[PDB]
Amino acid sequence: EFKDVFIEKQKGEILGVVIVESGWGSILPTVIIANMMHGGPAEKSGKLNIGDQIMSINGTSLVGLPLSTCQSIIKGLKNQSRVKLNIVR
Repeated sequence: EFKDVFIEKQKGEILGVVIVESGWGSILPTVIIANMMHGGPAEKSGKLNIGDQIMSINGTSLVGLPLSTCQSIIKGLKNQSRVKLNIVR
């Protein structure tokens, strides 16, 4: 279940999602929203719910890249105003 997650926030604010190197036995390993601000941008959209296997952010495929890359993407999503990240359900 692909999901065009759109996380809108104020410039200078991070999405609020914490994904980890998904290594379970399902889908293509990439990332796992292990955590997510209870009410933050991620929860605001009402789409991403801790445990979502994100696939890409604003056109940035998280597949094949380690956690360091993904984290940097989330951290760099502070002053975007919105996040077009397609996750996997």
